[PDB]
Amino acid sequence: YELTQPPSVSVSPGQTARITCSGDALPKQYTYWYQQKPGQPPVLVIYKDSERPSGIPERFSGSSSGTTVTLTISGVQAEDEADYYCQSTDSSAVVFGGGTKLTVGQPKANPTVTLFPPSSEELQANKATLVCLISDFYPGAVTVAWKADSSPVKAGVETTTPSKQSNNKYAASSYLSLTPEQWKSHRSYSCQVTHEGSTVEKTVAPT
Amino acid sequence: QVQLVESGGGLVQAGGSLRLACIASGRTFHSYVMAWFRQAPGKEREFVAAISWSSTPTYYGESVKGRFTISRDNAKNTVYLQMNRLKPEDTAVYFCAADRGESYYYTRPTEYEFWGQGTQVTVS
Amino acid sequence: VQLVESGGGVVQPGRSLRLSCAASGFTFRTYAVHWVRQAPGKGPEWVAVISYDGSNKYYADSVKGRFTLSRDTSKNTLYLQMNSLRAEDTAVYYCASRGDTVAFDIWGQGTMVTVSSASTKGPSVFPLAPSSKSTSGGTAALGCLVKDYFPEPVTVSWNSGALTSGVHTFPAVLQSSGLYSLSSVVTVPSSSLGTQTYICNVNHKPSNTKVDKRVEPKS
Amino acid sequence: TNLCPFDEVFNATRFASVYAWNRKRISNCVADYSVLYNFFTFKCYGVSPTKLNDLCFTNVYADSFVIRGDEVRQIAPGQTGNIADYNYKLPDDFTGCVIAWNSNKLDSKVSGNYNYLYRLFRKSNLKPFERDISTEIYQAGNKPCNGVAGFNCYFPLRSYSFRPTYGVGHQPYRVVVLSFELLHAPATVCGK
Repeated sequence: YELTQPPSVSVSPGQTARITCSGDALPKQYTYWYQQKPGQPPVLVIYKDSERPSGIPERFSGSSSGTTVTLTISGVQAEDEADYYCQSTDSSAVVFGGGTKLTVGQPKANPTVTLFPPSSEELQANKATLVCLISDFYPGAVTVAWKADSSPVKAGVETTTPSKQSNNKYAASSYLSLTPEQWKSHRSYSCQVTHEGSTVEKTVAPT
Repeated sequence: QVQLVESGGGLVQAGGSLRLACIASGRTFHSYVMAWFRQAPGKEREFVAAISWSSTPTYYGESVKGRFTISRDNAKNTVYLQMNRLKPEDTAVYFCAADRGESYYYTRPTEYEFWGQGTQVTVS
Repeated sequence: VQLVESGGGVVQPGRSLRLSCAASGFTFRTYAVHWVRQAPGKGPEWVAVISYDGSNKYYADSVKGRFTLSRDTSKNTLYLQMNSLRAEDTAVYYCASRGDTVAFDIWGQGTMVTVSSASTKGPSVFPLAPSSKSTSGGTAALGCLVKDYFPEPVTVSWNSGALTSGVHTFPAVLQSSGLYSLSSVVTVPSSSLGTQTYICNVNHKPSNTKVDKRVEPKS
Repeated sequence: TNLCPFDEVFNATRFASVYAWNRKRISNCVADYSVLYNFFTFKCYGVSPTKLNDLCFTNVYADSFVIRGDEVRQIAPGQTGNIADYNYKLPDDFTGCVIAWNSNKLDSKVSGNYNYLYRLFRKSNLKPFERDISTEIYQAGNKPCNGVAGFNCYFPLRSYSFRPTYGVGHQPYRVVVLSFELLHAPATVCGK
């Protein structure tokens, strides 16, 4: 049994943040919400769907509607930026959602994407690594998909978490490992980076 | 929960008499110490009289001792206050009160759980 | 209420580890104690619980017969003996008390347990050959791939510290092999590719590896 | 000519928690009821105080504990509530007196006196004079707790956290309940 929450939500200061958590057992199971800031243990912020622990700011509230529960932060403050986890149980013989990063400062910015092919010397070493470098994106969440010619490729992909840059935008990198024979046998490979519902694609080809 | 209702109050001439009565709900009246308090305007509730379960310790406030007689009829769930030789200073709201316990501090209002709404006695 | 975890670190697969939680600010001799973990990128997972006297213990099927929970009420400390640790056990482990209102009450800051094995290894260094970055801007991106090293970190400079503007060294990826890779890129004028030499200087002190890779504009 | 040990009960430096209320058995002694019974909450039931010096009893039980001010009204026959049902119950035909006084200067600490405890949950009500010191995890749901503090499985005891800044309804009150027993046996506790 699983609880589903979005990987990321962003809001401007003063707006109302909403984070949802869905699960088939939620109708007759209580939900709980935890806040976690870097380096710290989680902190309970809502319990039993909608009750607030006595030390938590009253701008935190919770609500239930069947198979979805919502954590609402009204008049959101910079200090509310954190990871939030929902938690419940299965309806048989404890489960946490996967977490939502809530970001609470500048215009949205699409990623710059640079894709590099394997070098001749790596091919000589009987290896091949394609390198997709992703920078200057904001908010700080992307998904990466790779293609061999037109076909999706999932094996051999390693992608970093996004990390904040000195300009408050974000960077990430994705690596595709191939054999030299795979690299040479396709017409091209592509890295496709999706940000805020829009995709940026770069393609490289063997020499 | 016990309910208490006073009757027998009203206007009377100085030197006159009145019998206040107070009737309780329930079938365990015998288990209650019964008391009378009164309250003149601007003053606190002042202890008047109390009677134990057996009738056998009776108690009186200083200023009514000798003039007032408290008695109980368990068969009628009723406590009585015979007030003789009434003086203008006896004018007040008279409250019936009841408790399971007999207090060493029998004059304290806080020692009685149950209170009537009270009835006006006026002496002219 | 204070919960201080310890005993977290590196451990190779098949080995054992013992965590410890040091409770303070409540009669730890009457309350029940929890262990919760959270693997990287995953959700919360309840591990085990113990009663007030240590007599009754309950685990999760993912850890049954492989973990053991105990306590020492004299020392006010909670234990979790983790035998035969797999890579799935790599997580941030929290201890938790017992306080609700009508089961979670208070969580510790958590210690991290890393189940790995990989050994020290110097990087291979490959060129990321110049590629058009901004056509309108007249720039190119070129770089070095610093591949298959362990442990972190590596230091990268360009032209022995003479080239500092336009440098972006990306955080490393941890590959399924247990080795790291990173990339460092410099954005330069495209017109400079035939005339200026670009060399990345890579230092991986744990392996005593210090190499310089010239990144030529060629395939 | 032993004298009854009332000083040891009223003037004890430390009182027991209400859930683990203490009882002192007093027998075969002379008592100065009238001299020791003259800001105290004093309620007697089934017996008059001015008559205790004239009566002999088989045994006199001295129960002492600490509750908060708003709960003193429960230490009485025919009362309901957390203290009466789950901590210290007096029978409906109770024969004795209850004594209580504000002990805010003795049992309240600035940082909170969490030493005094009370029972919050229990499956059934206490019988008269029943003392339950069990601290088993209370099952409020269907699943067996097995000594696990979790959902619908809570610890049955809580703290009073007596602080001097609280109101009178939350200030500590030391309670002494004297039971006057007269079964068969010989009557040995005679007042004088």
